[PDB]
Amino acid sequence: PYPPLLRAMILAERQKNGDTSVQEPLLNLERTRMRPWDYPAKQETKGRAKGTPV
Amino acid sequence: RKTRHDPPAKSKVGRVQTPPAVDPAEFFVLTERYRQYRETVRALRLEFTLEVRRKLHEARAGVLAERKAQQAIT
Amino acid sequence: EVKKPAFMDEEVQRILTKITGLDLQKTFRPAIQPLKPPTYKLMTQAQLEEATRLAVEAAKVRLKMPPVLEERKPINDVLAEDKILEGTETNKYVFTDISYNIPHRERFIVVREPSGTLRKASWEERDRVIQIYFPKEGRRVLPPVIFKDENLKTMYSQDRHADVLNLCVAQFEPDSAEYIKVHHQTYEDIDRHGKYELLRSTRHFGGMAWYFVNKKKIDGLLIDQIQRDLVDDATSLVQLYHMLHPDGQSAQEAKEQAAEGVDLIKVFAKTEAQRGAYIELALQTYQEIVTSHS
Amino acid sequence: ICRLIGIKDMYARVTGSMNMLNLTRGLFHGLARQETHQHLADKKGLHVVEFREECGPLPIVVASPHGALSKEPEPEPEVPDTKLDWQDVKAMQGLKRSVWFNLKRPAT
Amino acid sequence: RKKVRPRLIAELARRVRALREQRNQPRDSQLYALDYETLTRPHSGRRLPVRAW
Amino acid sequence: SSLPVSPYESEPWKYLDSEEYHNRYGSRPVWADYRRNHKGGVPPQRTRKTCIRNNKVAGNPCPICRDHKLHVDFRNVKLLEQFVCAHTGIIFHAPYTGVCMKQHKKLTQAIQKARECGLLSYYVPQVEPRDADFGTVHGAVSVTPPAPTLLSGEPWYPWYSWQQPPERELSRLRRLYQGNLLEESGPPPESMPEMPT
Amino acid sequence: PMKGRFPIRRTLQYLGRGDVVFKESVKIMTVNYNTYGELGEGARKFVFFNIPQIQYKNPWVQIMMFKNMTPSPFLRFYLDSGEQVLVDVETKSNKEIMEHIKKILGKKEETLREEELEKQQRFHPGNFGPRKYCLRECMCEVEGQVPCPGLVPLPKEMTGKYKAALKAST
Amino acid sequence: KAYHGGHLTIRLALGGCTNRPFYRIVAAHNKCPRDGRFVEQLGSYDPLPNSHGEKLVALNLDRIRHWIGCGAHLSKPMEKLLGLSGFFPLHPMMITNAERLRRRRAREVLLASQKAESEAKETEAS
RNA sequence: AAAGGUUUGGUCCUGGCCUUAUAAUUAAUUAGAGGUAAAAUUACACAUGCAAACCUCCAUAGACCGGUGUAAAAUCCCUUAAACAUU
Ligand code: FES
Ligand SMILES: [K+]
Ligand SMILES: [K+]
Ligand SMILES: [Mg+2]
Ligand SMILES: [Mg+2]
Ligand SMILES: [Mg+2]
Ligand SMILES: [Mg+2]
Ligand SMILES: [Zn+2]
Repeated sequence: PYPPLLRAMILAERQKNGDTSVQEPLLNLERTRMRPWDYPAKQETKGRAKGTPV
Repeated sequence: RKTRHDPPAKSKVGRVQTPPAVDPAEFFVLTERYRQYRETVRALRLEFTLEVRRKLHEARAGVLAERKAQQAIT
Repeated sequence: EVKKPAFMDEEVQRILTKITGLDLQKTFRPAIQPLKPPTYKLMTQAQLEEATRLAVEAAKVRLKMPPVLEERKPINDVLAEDKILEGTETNKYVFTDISYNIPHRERFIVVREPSGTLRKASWEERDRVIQIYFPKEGRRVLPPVIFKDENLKTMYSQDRHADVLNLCVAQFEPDSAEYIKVHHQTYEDIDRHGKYELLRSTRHFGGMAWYFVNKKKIDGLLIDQIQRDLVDDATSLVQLYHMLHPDGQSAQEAKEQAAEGVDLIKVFAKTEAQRGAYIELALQTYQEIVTSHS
Repeated sequence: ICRLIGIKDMYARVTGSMNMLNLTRGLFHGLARQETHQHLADKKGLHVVEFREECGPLPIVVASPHGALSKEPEPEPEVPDTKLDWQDVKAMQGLKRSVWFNLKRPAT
Repeated sequence: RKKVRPRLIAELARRVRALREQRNQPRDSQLYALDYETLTRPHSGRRLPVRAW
Repeated sequence: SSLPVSPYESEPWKYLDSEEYHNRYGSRPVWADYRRNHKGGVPPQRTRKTCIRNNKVAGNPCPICRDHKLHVDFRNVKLLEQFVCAHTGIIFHAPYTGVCMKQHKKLTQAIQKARECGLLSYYVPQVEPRDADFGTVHGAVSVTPPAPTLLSGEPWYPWYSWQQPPERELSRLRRLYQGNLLEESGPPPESMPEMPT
Repeated sequence: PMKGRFPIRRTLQYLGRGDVVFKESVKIMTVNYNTYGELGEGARKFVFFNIPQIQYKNPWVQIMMFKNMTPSPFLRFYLDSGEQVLVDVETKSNKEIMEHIKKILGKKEETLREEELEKQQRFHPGNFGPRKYCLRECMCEVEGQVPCPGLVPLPKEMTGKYKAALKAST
Repeated sequence: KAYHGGHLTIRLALGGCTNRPFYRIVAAHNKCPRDGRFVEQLGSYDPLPNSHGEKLVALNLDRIRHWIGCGAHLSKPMEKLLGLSGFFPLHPMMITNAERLRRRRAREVLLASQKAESEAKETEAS
């Protein structure tokens, strides 16, 4: 579902625009699914430490 | 705030990390809440990204945009 | 079903505008405000009449009547009830969408209560916060104290009814209970003391006559219009009373006798007038004076 | 002098020499040679109308010609050739005024 | 304008410093060497976190 | 230490109608015949802070302070009107009438209070209604269809509630953080426990 | 006395009376007029009275005026496309010249109103900030909200000084 | 200053006086000072209850949606405000913190009952 | 500026200086407390302490915040192009 306020704003726009329906607005999570935090990252684009000794 | 070239304090050399203790039941419940919360917020950020680009194209090359351009030339 | 006439119906606005009248001296009475040195123009009789015509055009827009609406219905809608947040907050949060290009009656103003319920803001809350973020010249965030019954009575003694109503239009919304309460109280005081002249040539006369017609108490306004020799206006008021009450005995009597002009007022006196005996006496006296003198 | 005359509301500025006699002679010379509205209506034959911002667009007739009202409108130039004082205009041009201008003073 | 003048020393310094970096690049054996007694990297003195000990 | 006591303290408006007032002031304002003593031709832009300090009066008492029977009260409208411009309805600044700053602030509050209660008249401009359209059929001011979770009584999102972790996953964390663990917590109370008092 | 003839021409109100706002295409307006003659009188008044108003509303347009180069006065506009609009202003009053150029190359009233509204889109009455940009600096100014501690002292229980003392006492 | 690196963020800028805080919701480059240069003001937050007992939040939901669509990050306090409003889901720590508070009051109530029971033992002793 | 004082034996003109208003700093004399804002001789030299970390190693951050007005007529506004140590 959509957040409570953001769902009400969607249903209000429908009625204002003349669209009459009782369908529940739904968010689609397939396009934006998150990898695990420990997933291997891109080593090629990672930084390397400098060569100045402390 | 210090710069990278500043010398480190001598009262904090002994400093070592003290990692927080972990409650297993609450840590797991919290880890799942962050995963599901961030997926919902990513779905909403994408919808907002599309409304921005839809509005931009309507202004740039919408019906009303095209008519006014030709109306001026005529 | 024959539609009930409305306040904004072109026919009602015509009758209400006529009975209201116009007086360029009252409509454009000098405002007690910071003054500037006047300007002067040399004008012919043609130019002067043109300027008076524009003045009458502006006096029409100045006399535009404010809306007469029914009392709004309380907003009691609960968007959500998130009980996990119960006891985590002590004061209510009020969230207001302040996007510039939204009509104010279509804005979402929600309240997160301490219990966790997310609900829509009430009418009192909606008007207060809209003043805080879209401040309107004339309106105050908190209701003024002049609208208290004792304070209003003071204004009435000073014959400042047009101000009480001009204040009620700057502060309250037309459909609010406070707006209706103040207006119905001002109109009622004008009736009891026969102070109908105070609101003539003002934008508040139409609403006052509307209120009397709907409440079936036009007797006083007719007696006063007749005594001021405004008998064309009195007939138009009886036409408005026969228009909003078609099935009334008076309206059916005028159809039977096809009454017109002064006949309409005589019909009203016999049939539906609360104080018909006086309407005939005042109407008779007007006819006697008109006939005797001319 | 204005109190003796009866004038209650006016602005005046004096420049050049501050000779008291020239100011008294100059004041009475100018105040006694002014044109009333009734005179202006007779000279030009037209109505004299007044427009106050606190009365809106309402035209106020302050003087009407004594004899015959004319029918030729007074010529209204597109750009007047009036001779303007830099002091008067300077204010309306947005130029900062002196620290001494429009100070709070006791009622006169 | 035209009173802004070149900065030869600044240009020379930038280039010269770059050359030293290319030639004196450290190696994985040196950057990631570790002292197991103290669990601290000698090249930089970085002490590893506690959860990795 | 004995300031005079006015007989009109209870009813201040009475003084301005008494014969004593007429003889002293006539039909002119009470500040008409007052002049401030100052060096130079341009006076200071503020008047003296106060004319009365600890029952002592200053050298040239201001119009209000010099007359003790004059009372600055919101009900004493006739006195308050003298300090408001009849033509523009603006309250005069203190240098205009020569009142001290203490009494000027006191007068301004009385004038504003009289206007709020309707005792003192002022010009009310005519303003149009706030909204061009007065419809109340938008969802914002109307009833939104209740969400499915709201009717059943469930939380809006399932993760709002406490879901007991699987037993295997709790052990996986006990191995990962072995040696730095806390007492395991069960399901939280269903409601907020009533605060002990 | 302000110097020069018709000193009203050197007032901001007069300069703001101009109504000819050129379209974005207009880049240059060359004015060819004659200083002596009878059929070029309106052109001379247009240079005297109107050219200042035109430049005031169109600061980026190059107005260059040429004198006694041709038998008749004319206006030639150069557009960004490369088009050249020649106008003949002989025997034409200065007012007629202004109205003609407004019609052919002047923006309409509707277009200008839209730009004015668009210009102010980012000013919000609710926004708080300095007086230069916003109506109210702080929410303390709003009626019903907690007033500024400088103007009105806060209750003791709402002050960090008081709360810190209690924590020490506990 | 001439910043190099960073991203746009929506955060709370602290205003007001001492003991009287007031916030401006703003969109600003993250490296700018808290109360310094910003890009757009997106609302305001008054955290002190007013005469009516209401903490007042103003959200420009049209511009907020615009800047979240362009990559604007959110500060943690702003995510909590968007969650309470209903525009975003409740933040994970808003839920966890409320659970911790429930568990902490449950102990206090139990201790009071035990103390009353201990006091009851004192009553039994008389 | 709504102006005033001041050349002469006197009058008038010209013309400067000064006064009356407003503020900042320092100083003399004087003073109870409370709320608030501000804090400022010097780009002269500095004892001492602190101001940048985080974190299952890698990385990231310490390029910000904060400070001063050194230099330079140095700038403003605008156009074009490309990037970023970014999202
Ligand atoms: S300026 Fe608003 S709290 Fe002080
Ligand atoms: K002098
Ligand atoms: K001192
Ligand atoms: Mg990692
Ligand atoms: Mg000192
Ligand atoms: Mg800084
Ligand atoms: Mg320098
Ligand atoms: Zn006094």
